[PDB]
Amino acid sequence: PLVVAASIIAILHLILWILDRL
Ligand SMILES: CCCCCCCC/C=C/CCCCCCCCOC(=O)[C@H](O)CO
Ligand SMILES: CCCCCCCC/C=C\CCCCCCCCOC(=O)[C@H](O)CO
Repeated sequence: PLVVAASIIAILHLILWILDRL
């Protein structure tokens, strides 16, 4: 469960960082 949480959160960070760069 914690792995899943951390992974979702890391991925959302990635998505939001990429969108900000674009
Ligand atoms: C029997 C099969 C059952 C399947 C199990 C249920 C699966 C439910 C699926 C959920 C997928 C939703 C993912 C969230 C996408 C949002 C991207 C977030 O993007 C962003 O961060 C914004 O674009 C920022 O502006
Ligand atoms: C700025 C926007 C930030 C958005 C933050 C999103 C955080 C991610 C949200 C939830 C992570 C929960 C993981 C779910 C696994 C199931 C837990 C339950 O698992 C279990 O073990 C059962 O209870 C017992 O079988």
